[PDB]
Amino acid sequence: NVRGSGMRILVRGNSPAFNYNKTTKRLTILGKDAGTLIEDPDEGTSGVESAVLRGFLILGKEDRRYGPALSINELSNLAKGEKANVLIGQGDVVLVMKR
Amino acid sequence: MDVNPTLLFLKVPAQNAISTTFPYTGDPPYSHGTGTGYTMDTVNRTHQYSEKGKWTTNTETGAPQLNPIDGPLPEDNEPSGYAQTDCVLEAMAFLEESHPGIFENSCLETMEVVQQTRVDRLTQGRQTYDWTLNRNQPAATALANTIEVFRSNGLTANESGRLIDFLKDVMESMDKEEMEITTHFQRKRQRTIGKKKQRVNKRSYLIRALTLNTMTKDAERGKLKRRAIATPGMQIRGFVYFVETLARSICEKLEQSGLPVGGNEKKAKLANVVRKMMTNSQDTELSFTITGDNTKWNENQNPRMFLAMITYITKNQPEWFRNVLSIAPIMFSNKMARLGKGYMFESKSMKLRTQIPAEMLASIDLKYFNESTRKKIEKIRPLLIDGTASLSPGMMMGMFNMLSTVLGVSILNLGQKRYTKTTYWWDGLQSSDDFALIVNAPNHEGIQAGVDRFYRTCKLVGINMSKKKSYINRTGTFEFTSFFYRYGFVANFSMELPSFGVSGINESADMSIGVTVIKNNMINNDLGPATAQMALQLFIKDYRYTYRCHRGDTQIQTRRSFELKKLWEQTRSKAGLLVSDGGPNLYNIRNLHIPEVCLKWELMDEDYQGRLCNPLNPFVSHKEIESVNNAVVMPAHGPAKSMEYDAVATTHSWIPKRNRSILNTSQRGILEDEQMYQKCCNLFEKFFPSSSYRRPVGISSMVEAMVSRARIDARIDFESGRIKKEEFAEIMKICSTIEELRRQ
Amino acid sequence: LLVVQALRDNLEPGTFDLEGLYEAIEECLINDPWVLLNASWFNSFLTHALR
Amino acid sequence: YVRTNGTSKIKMKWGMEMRRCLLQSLQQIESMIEAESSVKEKDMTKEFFEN
RNA sequence: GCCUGCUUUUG
RNA sequence: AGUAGAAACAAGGC
Repeated sequence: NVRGSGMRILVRGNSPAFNYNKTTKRLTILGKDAGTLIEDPDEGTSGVESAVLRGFLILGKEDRRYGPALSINELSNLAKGEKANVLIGQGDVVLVMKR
Repeated sequence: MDVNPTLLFLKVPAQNAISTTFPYTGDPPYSHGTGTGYTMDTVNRTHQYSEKGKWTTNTETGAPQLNPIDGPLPEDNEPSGYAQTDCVLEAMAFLEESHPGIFENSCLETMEVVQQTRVDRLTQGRQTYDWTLNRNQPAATALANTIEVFRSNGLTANESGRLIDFLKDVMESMDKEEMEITTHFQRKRQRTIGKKKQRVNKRSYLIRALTLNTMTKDAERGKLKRRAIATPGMQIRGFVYFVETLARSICEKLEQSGLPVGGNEKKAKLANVVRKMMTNSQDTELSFTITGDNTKWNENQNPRMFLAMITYITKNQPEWFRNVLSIAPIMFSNKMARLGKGYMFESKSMKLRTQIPAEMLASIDLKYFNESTRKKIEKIRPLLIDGTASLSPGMMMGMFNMLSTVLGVSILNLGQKRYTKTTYWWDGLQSSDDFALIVNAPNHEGIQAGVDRFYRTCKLVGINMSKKKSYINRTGTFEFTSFFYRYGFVANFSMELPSFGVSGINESADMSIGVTVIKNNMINNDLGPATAQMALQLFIKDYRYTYRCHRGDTQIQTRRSFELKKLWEQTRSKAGLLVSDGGPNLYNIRNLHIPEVCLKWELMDEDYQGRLCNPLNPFVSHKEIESVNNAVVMPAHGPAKSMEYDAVATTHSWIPKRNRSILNTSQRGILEDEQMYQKCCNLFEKFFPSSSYRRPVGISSMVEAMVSRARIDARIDFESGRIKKEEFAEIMKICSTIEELRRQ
Repeated sequence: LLVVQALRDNLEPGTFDLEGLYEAIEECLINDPWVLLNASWFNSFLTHALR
Repeated sequence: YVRTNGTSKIKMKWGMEMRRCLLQSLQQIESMIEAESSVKEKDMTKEFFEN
């Protein structure tokens, strides 16, 4: 809450309130610099994102085999080992996998 | 190593260094001669982009006028002035549907304003084209000459003092056969200066009342080529005043406008609007921002669409209101244009030069001109009537910006998702000839479709977008009127750079303005403290060199380096002297908000303090409260604004001298009128002191009120006070003789 | 410069007529040494950026 | 080196006040310094200019 | 010899 | 010549 208005911070990806430039490595909050961010060598550059969904991983980009793009609020139907497609973020489709 | 500053942009972003991309330390481009060519270009352009319409001949002017309204639909992405009535009215209707009561309330406010306001409101403004002289004059001069000719002819309703009566007069003056005017001359062999009467038939008066003056705009930042601009007359001024009042009242109630707000209000509104959009937008939705300019914005926009808009906004109002707001778009649909100074010709063999006025381009052989100009004249010759070209199908630069913004917001309001009937939508921000659009959709196909629909819905109204100068990125970064938003607005500081020198008003005023822009730029821009100290130092160097006021403990020979040394040696306390009298500078960040006299008032010597600050000085001139501590300054990328400076009235608060060229011209007799009027008004302020603080009111001649107050003050001051009997009798005798002079 | 910055910031930039922009830049490069040098610098910037 | 040249009132006026250039540069420099001083809560002129 | 050195500059 | 650059200056007016 900021001046009675709900600023939304996006879990997956950048936002106008929270954006990390990948070029000059500066972090930016609300138009104000908040420090240069350093390169951990253990940064998994594998395309996988395990901290976006609750009980699901993100294996990569979409594939047309596993059907159309399910949505965030209709994922409890799935079960163990059931890969699927999900549209999230700024209109971006991805593949996911349950644990 | 070879040096490249642009490579700095490989580490620092372009918005956090955009000040480097503004070359505002050098002289700006200027025009040198005539502006006839650019006038012709604009006329033939706006007749080109509206050419498939239909031609007609006015019965009153005899002029060929091109009507493109409800013309064919465009077939390519070139500019078009083919506007459609039904879609304009649908835009207005949906606007009122989404923001109900907007037109009613705005009309009520403007009705109050219409009923109360006065003719004196026309005195304040910019210059004005005077049909009485066929050139530009100040606003009050034009008003006065127009009123004089009216009263000389018979129109006298403006004696009421209201504006709407002056408008009734200018309307009633069009239904007269032979208007009469008076013209200045002067002859010397003995300088004889007089006047002569002449007549103006009805059609002549109409073309003079409907025409605009044109001239080229100097000191433009950001363009390779020069532009032409227009200046309207005195008769189209009250009507457009009321129209822009209505448009202001409307645009104030719209979250999309940017025109009636300035400075930080503008940026605040923009930022609040962007946040509101990004909050109403969804998280699964893709979002993009177009940074956009419109091409040929002032040529496509037609007054007939403005008349449609007016008649829809005055729906269910009194007919006098509907009829006093309908006259501006009429008079700007039958308008004309003066071409200008003309051209100049050259002969190398005989070694001579010549000038050619614009009022012979219809009656001149085209051998002299080059190809481009020959083509121009060839196209324009049909439209010439008495040295002025017909121009119906478009506006000119700098007028109806508010109502044009209303139309822009009307188009932006067609992206509410209950008017698109789909899953994409849009909104944005609009100022005249600049905009920022924000488009939302679940994919890139919807983004393209929304962009296409915006383009087409805007082409149905005559709004063309510059593809050459527009670009689309994701949300977070954009540009709007030289404001660079990067997740927040950003400071530039080079727009404000020509404001850091001597302003050229007087010593006190230039000093105060110089320190005040430094502290302002410390607040608003991001000028640091050390750089501000340096700015002080450099400003004081420029101040001293311009005004020839060096420290006094120096050996710099100027024309007043002797008086200042005598003042230096007389004076005991030298930290109390002003920089203009040869003293030091005690300014720093701590005390930039204090004038130069209060800063050093305990340090002054009493004799200097009493000489400098003396009301009997002959150098000071205060006339009216609206001009006491207020100066016109001329920024980069804007019009001449007015700056308030805190200062104390001293002997350094002088006025500089005048141009003095008008002595050599036929219109020399305006000086004598000015001089006599100033004598009379000065004497009136002697009798009535409040005449410069509060506007007087009355119907009597000035002499009547003057002699009356003389008698009253004489009586009241003799009864209990200073006046004896001799003075009483003598001044009553003088009053009697004044009566014998006025009444006979 | 600003659309290139939008590309470096990974903001998916786009245009409607880029050759018009180039034709408008090139319309001003005529005969001044300082301006041609700035243009040369801009070409070097595009070469070292855009990578 | 001998030459004929020419100038105008406005060109003189604007070359009579070139000291403003000193501000432009310096302003940008201080901005950069301040942009780091906000990050590391300390003044950074000494680090930049010496180290 | 006399007079002049911005007499026409959008928002 | 030179300044400059889509039209002007290289003094003008009576």
